[PDB]
Amino acid sequence: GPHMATGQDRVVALVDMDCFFVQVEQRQNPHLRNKPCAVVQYKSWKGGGIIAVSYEARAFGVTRSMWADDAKKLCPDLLLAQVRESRGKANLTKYREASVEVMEIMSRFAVIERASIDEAYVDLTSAVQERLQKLQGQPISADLLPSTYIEGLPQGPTTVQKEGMRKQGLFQWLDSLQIDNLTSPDLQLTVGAVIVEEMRAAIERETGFQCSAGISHNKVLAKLACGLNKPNRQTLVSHGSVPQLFSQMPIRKIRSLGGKLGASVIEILGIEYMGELTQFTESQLQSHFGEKNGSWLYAMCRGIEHDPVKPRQLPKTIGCSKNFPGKTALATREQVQWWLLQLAQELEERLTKDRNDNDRVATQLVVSIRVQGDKRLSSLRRCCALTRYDAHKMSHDAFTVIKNCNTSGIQTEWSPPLTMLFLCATKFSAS
DNA sequence: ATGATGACGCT
DNA sequence: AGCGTCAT
Ligand SMILES: Nc1ccn([C@H]2C[C@H](O)[C@@H](COP(=O)(O)NP(=O)(O)OP(=O)(O)O)O2)c(=O)n1
Ligand SMILES: [Mg+2]
Ligand SMILES: [Mg+2]
Repeated sequence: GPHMATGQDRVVALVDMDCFFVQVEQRQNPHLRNKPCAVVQYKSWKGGGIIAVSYEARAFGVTRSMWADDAKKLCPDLLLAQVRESRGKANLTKYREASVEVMEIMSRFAVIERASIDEAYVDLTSAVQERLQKLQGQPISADLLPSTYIEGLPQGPTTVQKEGMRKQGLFQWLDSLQIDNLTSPDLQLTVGAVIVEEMRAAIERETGFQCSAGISHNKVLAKLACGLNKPNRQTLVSHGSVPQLFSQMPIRKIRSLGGKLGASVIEILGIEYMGELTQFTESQLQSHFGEKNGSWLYAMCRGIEHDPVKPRQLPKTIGCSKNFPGKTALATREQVQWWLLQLAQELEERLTKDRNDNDRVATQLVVSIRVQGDKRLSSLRRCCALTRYDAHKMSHDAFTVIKNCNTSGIQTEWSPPLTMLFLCATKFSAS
């Protein structure tokens, strides 16, 4: 009772951009706005691979990883924007620059953890404390929360349209809120949501991009919350909402459980939903999934997680990769060297920009290859020192550390053919 | 023949 | 170090 911690100590948000690469392209080209639209890479293979899809196009069943030629079968009027190509490969600079626009705005409000090119976690615990004091003790108006859903509401005795349902739940929540108690976790979450409304308003005003967000007590619930009412809405998931929410929540939807661990939780325990984990002891879970995973699952199915919002706005690595599928797998030494040089040249440009922008230098170069006949992301990784931002030196060094994989007795030929090259700059130091 | 990335755990 | 998982 009095000593059972409830994981309600923090206010955490996750802000995720809506159909992000599409919005970047729609801002640039007004002809694409409010249309079924997708972003594709490499136009020559079946129209290009789709990597982002507007919500209008999603309505036709267009999805990521679809070939554009196939997407056009579902959506004849689908509009497309192509990823830039430079040095023979996709170049994602435009989307990285747009990401920086958004991350810099979020950073005005609180220290963020950059979690992907289009999302960040926010620890709003301190900002909420400050706002509660500035608030005399006055009630929180629904007008301060114009795009907020309260997960689980409305409920109970006694509209058929979306916005009507959103307001009814919000009214139930606010009507029941105690504002007298500055330490109520529900009150803290509500103030957190007010601040996220302000943050999302700033992002849209200053960039033109819309986003969604989740507000909860930890990263996993905030991430889950964010997706519940996409696009262009934010969702508050209270501690109290967790038992019903998890009662029918497939295990694979919780971050980190979407892969083999999640599958084994399902198979080994014979369950389907996150809430069903509560039936097991902490020791039982640890026996099946290990000390760390066991403890994490035991707490997480109760809505509790302690993973901190890390103070990190910048990527820890900078890398360049290219696949060479099927018949195009690299089979000559000079092929391998030309492409390593292409990669190294992009990497040099990004590293030099990074060193000017962020006062740091990378010190290790990691070279990864995939071999024809494998299936793994990487077949092989080798590292060496990164001592100069020079593409010719980097590409020469990368060849040095991988050139012995070449089983071919003939020196001009490469065997077995390479289906992927990857260069990654790592181990940054202040500069 | 998704592809281009990026974080972090394990031994 | 180098490999494996999970992720957008
Ligand atoms: N497998 C993936 C997933 C995302 N991305 C890129 C394109 C996406 O626009 C961007 C952000 O990914 P995302 O947040 O998962 N989805 P996106 O923002 O496009 O749509 P939402 O569902 O978030 O509204 O990363 C990618 O290149 N490969
Ligand atoms: Mg997104
Ligand atoms: Mg995202």
